Amino acid sequence: SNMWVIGKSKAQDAKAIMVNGPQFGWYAPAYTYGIGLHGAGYDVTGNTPFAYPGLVFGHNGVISWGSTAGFGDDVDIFAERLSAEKPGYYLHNGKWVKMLSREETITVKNGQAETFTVWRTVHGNILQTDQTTQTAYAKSRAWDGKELASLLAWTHQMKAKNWQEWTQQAAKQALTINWYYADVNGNIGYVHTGAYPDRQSGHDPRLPVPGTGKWDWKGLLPFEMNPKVYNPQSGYIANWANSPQKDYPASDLFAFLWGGADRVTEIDRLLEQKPRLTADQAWDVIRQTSRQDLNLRLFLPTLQAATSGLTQSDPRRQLVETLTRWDGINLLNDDGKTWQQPGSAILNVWLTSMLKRTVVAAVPMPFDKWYSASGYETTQDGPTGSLNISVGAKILYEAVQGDKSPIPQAVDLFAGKPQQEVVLAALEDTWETLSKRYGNNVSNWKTPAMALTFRANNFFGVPQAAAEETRHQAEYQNRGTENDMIVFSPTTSDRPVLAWDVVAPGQSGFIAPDGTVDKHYEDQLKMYENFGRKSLWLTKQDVEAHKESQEVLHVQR
Amino acid sequence: SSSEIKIVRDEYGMPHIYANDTWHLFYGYGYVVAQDRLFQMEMARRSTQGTVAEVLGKDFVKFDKDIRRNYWPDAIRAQIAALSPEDMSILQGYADGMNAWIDKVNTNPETLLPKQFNTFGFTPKRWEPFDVAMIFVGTMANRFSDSTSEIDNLALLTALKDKYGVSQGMAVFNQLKWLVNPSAPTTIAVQESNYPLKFNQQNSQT
Ligand SMILES: O=C(O)Cc1ccccc1
Ligand SMILES: [Ca+2]
Repeated sequence: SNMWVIGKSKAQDAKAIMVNGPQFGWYAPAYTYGIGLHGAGYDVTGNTPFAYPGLVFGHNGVISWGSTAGFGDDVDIFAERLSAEKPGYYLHNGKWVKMLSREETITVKNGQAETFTVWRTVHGNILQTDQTTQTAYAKSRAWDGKELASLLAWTHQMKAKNWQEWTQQAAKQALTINWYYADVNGNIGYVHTGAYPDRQSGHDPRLPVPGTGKWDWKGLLPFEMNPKVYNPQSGYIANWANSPQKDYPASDLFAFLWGGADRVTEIDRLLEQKPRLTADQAWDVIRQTSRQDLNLRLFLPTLQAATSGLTQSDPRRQLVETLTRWDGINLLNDDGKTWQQPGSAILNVWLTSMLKRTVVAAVPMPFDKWYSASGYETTQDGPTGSLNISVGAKILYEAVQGDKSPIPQAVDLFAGKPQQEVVLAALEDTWETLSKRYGNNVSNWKTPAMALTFRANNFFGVPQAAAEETRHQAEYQNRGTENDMIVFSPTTSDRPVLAWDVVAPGQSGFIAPDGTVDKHYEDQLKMYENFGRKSLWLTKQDVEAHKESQEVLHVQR
Repeated sequence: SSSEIKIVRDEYGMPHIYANDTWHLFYGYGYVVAQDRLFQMEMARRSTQGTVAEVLGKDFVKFDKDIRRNYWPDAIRAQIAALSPEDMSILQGYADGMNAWIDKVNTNPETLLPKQFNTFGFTPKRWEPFDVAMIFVGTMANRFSDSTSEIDNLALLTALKDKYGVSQGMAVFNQLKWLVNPSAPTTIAVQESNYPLKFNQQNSQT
């Protein structure tokens, strides 16, 4: 997910601009739900996943808010000590403590019901078992017991009218989530919210710890520790699942790294390119980043150095020149299925080969597989989520950065060989592979573009619509499942704020019994495709002037 | 009117709810959700509670089991029971609002029942605050804030130490899965501040 918030110092024809692109994957009906609430202390408009009581994306006429996943490390695994002589128990602080347990029955359509037991310790629910050593692992979440508080914090934050009131609520949101703030006065802010454990000295958060007591968390860190910033000197706040703050540790996921190579740089570059941005320019950043190859910037220097000495007739040389002339912005050909430039395909094949030759080679099987992906891998239906720089590529990046990398290279990923040799060897692989498939005339190479699918199964892999309701878009776009922009104090409007969003396919997922689709079943689908957007209304006057229907209910609790 | 809830949909069908108190406001919210996304929300409920196999069969038994093994219902219910009347009104109103429309749906399914229900062979049942809470818990907490691979991490580290030896293996682990990388681009500039806390990168817990 990405987000950029432009403050008074960088906003043109406005005091603040918030553009949010949460990336949840794409689904039909829409992942998020448009909703406006007016009363009981609320006056809000926007849209939110699964129609949560609290709007994750919206504003209340005074401040606006947004989110992207935090990816902090708020989960540790405790290795519980079991005894075959004491089933259902585990050793904790010198005593054998009884596990919590519960019976569950899975009822099955056209099948036999299954009953099983779920087990839990003071550290959390049990993953499985390993009774050879008599061990079972429990998953400890720093937010355990704060689920409802997080839901509520996301709701009450909608009533905040300043930074202080808003952070009061951010402090109660316990999941690892980046929260963003902007207001009518041009103030902008950011908080990496969430409960994080205060771990015992020497506790490596990347590896399990004994559950016998000595390694239990001391508690949770105070809100003071949560990375946060209000009105940064830079004049903007940009995030694309990158690190919140210098020295801040990332999730322990082996496939997730915050390093020198990070896609957020693509956003920073565009925001810093111009002293000030208008609302339309801020919005255009969606289009640009969604089409931006994320590896070109990272490896082109390496590619150029390796081929700087090769003769013009060397094909490896011409592949690099092709990349050097390219801005990395993919565009579909008129066939609506291939990309105008072959750059991504070149980088894909090259990077795949590089990783195989370097990181993959230095890592023992089967772990080596963790580092083999180029990040371009996809199916006919296209990426199920955002595109990112692969974990293997981020490691390779540190390696090709040489001494400019702060990461000690305990093992030389190029294993003694000159990096140029390996780079050139991968370019040879790339020319062979690609020229074999597309011929020797690069200028007529029409490589397959990635497509995009609004899936009928929700992210769980569970049907939330009939298969036929799946929708397809020719151009894959590395952008938010929805995009919303709030512009505070726009100089060309009579309103203190303007806002837009796009909820595709549409607001309604309703299909009547006779198959008749709702009028708002698909009326934002084309809008999504062409980077369009529609106005979000807040004031009673704006809502009234744009009323399509009305219904009054009279009910008593 | 204190019992009055006004629903105005704009030109894209987006609902705006007008109500005087908390319960009525979220009742309106739940009502329009039941109108717009009943099947999606029903299947989201089953997804977050591991009751999919109930309507889709054996292919989802493993899924349902994995869902139930990943949370503790009674704990969620306890949190709900501890809510103040005001906060409870959010969840209760929301559920009551959904039920209001769901009842209408089941009173006249020949006109109001979303086609998918017919297709998938079942009908929608009423919601409780627990259900509303679990939509959030199961789709935001349990899936976007519940990530760890420590067991695999340790396996990698162990393999590295076997290949390269103890010290070098630990060093390669810090090369492939560093705790922090000072060159990582940050949302907050270094001039603003830095994170105070530093961790051990040697697995001293062994
Ligand atoms: O970034 C993500 O993976 C998805 C997400 C966006 C905003 C809030 C929570 C999760
Ligand atoms: Ca951890």
